[PDB]
Amino acid sequence: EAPLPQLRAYTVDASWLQPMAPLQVADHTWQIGTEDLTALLVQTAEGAVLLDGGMPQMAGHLLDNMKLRGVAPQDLRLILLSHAHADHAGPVAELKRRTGAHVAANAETAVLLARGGSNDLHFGDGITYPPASADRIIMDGEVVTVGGIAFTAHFMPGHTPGSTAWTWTDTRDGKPVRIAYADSLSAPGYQLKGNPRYPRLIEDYKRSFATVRALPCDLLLTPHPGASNWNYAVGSKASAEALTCNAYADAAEKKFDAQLARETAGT
Amino acid sequence: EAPLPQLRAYTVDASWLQPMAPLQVADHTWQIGTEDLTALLVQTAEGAVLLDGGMPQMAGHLLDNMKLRGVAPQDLRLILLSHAHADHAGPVAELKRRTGAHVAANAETAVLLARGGSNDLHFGDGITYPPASADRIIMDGEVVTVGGIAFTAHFMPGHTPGSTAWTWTDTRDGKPVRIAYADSLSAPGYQLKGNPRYPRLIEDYKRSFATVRALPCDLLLTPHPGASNWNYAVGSKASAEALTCNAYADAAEKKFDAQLARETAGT
Amino acid sequence: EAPLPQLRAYTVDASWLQPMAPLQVADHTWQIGTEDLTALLVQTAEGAVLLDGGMPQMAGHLLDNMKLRGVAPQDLRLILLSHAHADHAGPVAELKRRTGAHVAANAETAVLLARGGSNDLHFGDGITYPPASADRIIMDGEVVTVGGIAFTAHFMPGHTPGSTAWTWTDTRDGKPVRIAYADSLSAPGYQLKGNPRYPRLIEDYKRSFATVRALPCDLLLTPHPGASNWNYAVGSKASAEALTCNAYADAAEKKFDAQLARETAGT
Amino acid sequence: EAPLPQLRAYTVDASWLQPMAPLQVADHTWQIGTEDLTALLVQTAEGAVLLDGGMPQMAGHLLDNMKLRGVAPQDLRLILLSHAHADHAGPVAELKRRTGAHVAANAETAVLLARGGSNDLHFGDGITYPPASADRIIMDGEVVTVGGIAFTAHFMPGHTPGSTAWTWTDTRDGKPVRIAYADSLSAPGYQLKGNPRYPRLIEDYKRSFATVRALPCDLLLTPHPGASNWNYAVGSKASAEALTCNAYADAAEKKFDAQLARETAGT
Ligand SMILES: C[C@@H](O)[C@@H](C(=O)O)[C@H]1C[C@H](SCCNC=N)C(C(=O)O)=N1
Ligand SMILES: C[C@@H](O)[C@@H](C(=O)O)[C@H]1C[C@H](SCCNC=N)C(C(=O)O)=N1
Ligand SMILES: C[C@@H](O)[C@@H](C(=O)O)[C@H]1C[C@H](SCCNC=N)C(C(=O)O)=N1
Ligand SMILES: C[C@@H](O)[C@@H](C(=O)O)[C@H]1C[C@H](SCCNC=N)C(C(=O)O)=N1
Ligand SMILES: [Zn+2]
Ligand SMILES: [Zn+2]
Ligand SMILES: [Zn+2]
Ligand SMILES: [Zn+2]
Ligand SMILES: [Zn+2]
Ligand SMILES: [Zn+2]
Ligand SMILES: [Zn+2]
Ligand SMILES: [Zn+2]
Repeated sequence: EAPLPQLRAYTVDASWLQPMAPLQVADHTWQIGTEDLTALLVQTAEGAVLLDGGMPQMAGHLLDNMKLRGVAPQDLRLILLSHAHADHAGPVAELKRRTGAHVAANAETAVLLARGGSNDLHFGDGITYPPASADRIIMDGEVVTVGGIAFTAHFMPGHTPGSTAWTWTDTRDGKPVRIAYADSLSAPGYQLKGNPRYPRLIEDYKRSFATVRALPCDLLLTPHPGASNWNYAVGSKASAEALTCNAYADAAEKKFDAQLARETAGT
Repeated sequence: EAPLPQLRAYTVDASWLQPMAPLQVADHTWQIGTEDLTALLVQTAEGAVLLDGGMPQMAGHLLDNMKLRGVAPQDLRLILLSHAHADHAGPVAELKRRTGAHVAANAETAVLLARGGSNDLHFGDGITYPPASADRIIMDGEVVTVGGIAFTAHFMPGHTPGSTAWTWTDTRDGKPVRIAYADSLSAPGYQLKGNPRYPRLIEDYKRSFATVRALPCDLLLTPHPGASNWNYAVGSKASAEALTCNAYADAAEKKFDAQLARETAGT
Repeated sequence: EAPLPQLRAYTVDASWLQPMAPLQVADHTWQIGTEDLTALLVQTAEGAVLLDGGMPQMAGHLLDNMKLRGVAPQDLRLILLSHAHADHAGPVAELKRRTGAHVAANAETAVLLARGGSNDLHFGDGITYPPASADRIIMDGEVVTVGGIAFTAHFMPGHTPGSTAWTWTDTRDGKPVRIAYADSLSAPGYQLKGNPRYPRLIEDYKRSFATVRALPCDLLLTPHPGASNWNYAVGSKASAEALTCNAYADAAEKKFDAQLARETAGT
Repeated sequence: EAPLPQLRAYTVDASWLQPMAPLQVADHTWQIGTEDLTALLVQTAEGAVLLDGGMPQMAGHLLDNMKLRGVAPQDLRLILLSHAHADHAGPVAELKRRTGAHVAANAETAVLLARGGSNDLHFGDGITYPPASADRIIMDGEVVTVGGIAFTAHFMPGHTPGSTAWTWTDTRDGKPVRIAYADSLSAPGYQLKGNPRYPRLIEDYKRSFATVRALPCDLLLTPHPGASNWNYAVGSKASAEALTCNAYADAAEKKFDAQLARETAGT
């Protein structure tokens, strides 16, 4: 008779695991992840900040790219996160061990991070990663500063309860560039209506679309670059087709509304 | 020359520490705390629920009152909290050790509970208690059920980020009684405007007044009974002067608005 | 060019995942795991105790077997562990959520359990499971009692730093049966000499052999039943070939000594 | 009638809270705590290490002394601990928040640190401090290295289960100085025999005396300086009367043996 099933690993498209060399986004800001997963390094006079790490197996690659940018492991001061899913916060535990960086995150992200993504509201235990602890709990609108560069958190719950957009002002050609690293707005296979683990899910998504629309936003980036129409693999032309924050929110809301109607129609 | 100061203990008015016998609120619901701190025991066919415990030194008294109600330590199934301050969640750690109960709380309450109230947004380390872990993380509107009795969480952030109202329907004289255990709405010594640790504090308070106004509410109780005009010490007449949810929110908002104007005026 | 590798799942022999009906070990003690992974249910007048859960996907099966024994989910009071590896503590998180049980474990087991087995001294992140929190920290020789049945912890570090043997006295045919649930003594692929993550590994193993030899031991069981020569699949004859504690320790030490000499010889 | 008692604060002798200027112990090692509580700063080419912090209210003073030594808050890389009691690990949480340092500690110290000293085996909740998380779990004999300086952990359980001695080799006048920072060996008000929370307490103390005797030890320091006969307040003559490791262990064992006999005699 049938044995219980084997555990199944969280697998992803090859391009999500495809290393790339550092790609400059603005004067201090570099994409140092893979072709299809964002990991942003911001370099200051007093150390580096990392926003997202991608998948768990990307830890070594990120350190290699940091070294290419002149950042030794001990020079990484701070890790910030969009949300605590395996494909964005995957390597946080290993990075903390190997760099001495601290993690700052809101309470929702902190508790999910500390479970390693287990008991996810929608995924259960299917998509997990090594747990990590948040060292600083931040609140909506709170400013985290490293080397004079100020990062502001904007809560946009939905994709996870702790979903966060991070904004900061870099420069390029002597002009300020307000960067918005806006979190995911997808609801992949989620039950949207009457979800007992997330009763106000629809209300949170709706508010989060409005939050993204209003972000200070000269240049938008997203945890999955295709969501904001970036193409990291083409190098200097990677940002050419990037969406505004307005267009990113609009596309996400239209997709959400269609999914909601399909759920009412049983599919 | 001066040595560093001694540590100072969190002290409270004597009435907050004054034991009282169990006082029935509805058919299954009892106040079993002290004269001036609420701790509600709800007794079901499949075990008891405790909402708040008061101060840390109240653990033994609560167990005594539980025994008077026929509830042995192992019969306590679940602990719920208004918010994770020393005067309401004080004895949670000891109760968990001595009863085997689980704690359910939202992510904000969970992270503050696990710090024992340390690094409080407003109090720093001045008001602390033994840390405890939440066993179940709950979301806004989520229903927690014990022995058929359904408790619904309503987030009302402000007094703490994790502040929660809990509602449930008990009975009395054959009629349903919608009980609302609404959290504190005070801002004791808080900086309200431009607080770097709580940038959206005013917006959260304002939304929380509206949340309390709309709660299902035949009978209101509050962590400090005087806030809803209860007088536990008079026994059967204790509820006579109790406020509605509408009046509790209105009084709290007027107090908040006055405090905000005083803050603008430097006091 | 090559993408980074996909994550690989922890897979096991089919027999480790092969459900079995409850098999009585003594008057109150039942094997309720799979054919090749031990999970012991001890049933008292005041609730049940579970020693080990096996693999993460065994949670539902264990609850089914508990129901067959008359134990509802809420009747499980306590979970004890041999050691916090995925194949023995795998389902602890889910069991806690679904039963309200508490976990008691020593500090080493607690910290590994709370990492979900990640950053293992020998396995790294290769063999992980959903993290869980210990509710009671126990010390060497400490007695944990449920329904009058006393379980004593005997630390036997080596296989993991937190490896524990649990002993208790059951009955059979009116006579006492001193049961010893002794932890694993294997060192699967471990570096034994000069291991920077475990400098006293050899000394701990050597002491643990002596600890096992001296356990009160009328009947020995082990997390992998083949280690003590049990054959769960044959039912009433399952214990016939079981080893004494003396013989289990002797076999383990001889295997360890041979492995140590092979390590010196480069293999 | 009597209300429940007020919470009582952990108070200490004034000299434990008496700031002192940095006192050099060897070429890289400085006492930067108070007159009667040790806090050792070791300064390397790649950042500073702190061994113990003393009481919770010493955080600001330690940062002041670090600045006097040329160490900015961000230059503190690592915190090590003798044991996780309020008078030695008191300010760890605040130091981590303000410096970005990581904490390394064994599993026993980690779990007590994360409880803020609550549920102490002997003190209960009477002596607590803000909880902090360990970032690196270390094993007996494990080496932690910063800026080329190697610190070795030597477990000496007794005063707490996680009690640790730390050793390292500094220099003075061109000659190596093997420093031993040996933990406390007192048992203040402890029940020694048949303690249900610590059944092997006597055996652990006895082994720990032998451990201290065998430490590499040209210069001994202790968390309470009087325990090793230091007098921090006299400056350059502070080390003159310091005990050897042999004499520290001998004095502690004689005190322990006398206390044990007194316990048998009921006092
Ligand atoms: C665990 C999931 O959240 C993860 C997965 O499928 O593995 C993906 C699914 C959506 S959308 C990704 C669409 N791909 C490229 N744009 C998502 C996100 O929006 O962050 N991550
Ligand atoms: C730590 C503080 O939050 C605590 C204290 O002062 O000790 C009190 C202050 C306010 S209002 C209490 C007013 N007293 C009676 N109604 C408050 C609450 O609203 O929960 N608790
Ligand atoms: C993660 C490992 O610890 C696990 C595995 O290989 O998957 C096994 C290896 C050894 S020995 C098991 C031998 N099999 C049957 N007797 C072991 C144990 O002794 O607990 N578990
Ligand atoms: C909480 C206790 O551990 C603490 C206290 O009494 O406040 C002291 C008592 C002993 S011995 C201290 C003796 N004083 C000077 N040598 C001790 C130690 O050995 O670490 N700390
Ligand atoms: Zn995601
Ligand atoms: Zn994603
Ligand atoms: Zn409060
Ligand atoms: Zn209060
Ligand atoms: Zn194992
Ligand atoms: Zn195993
Ligand atoms: Zn101490
Ligand atoms: Zn001390």
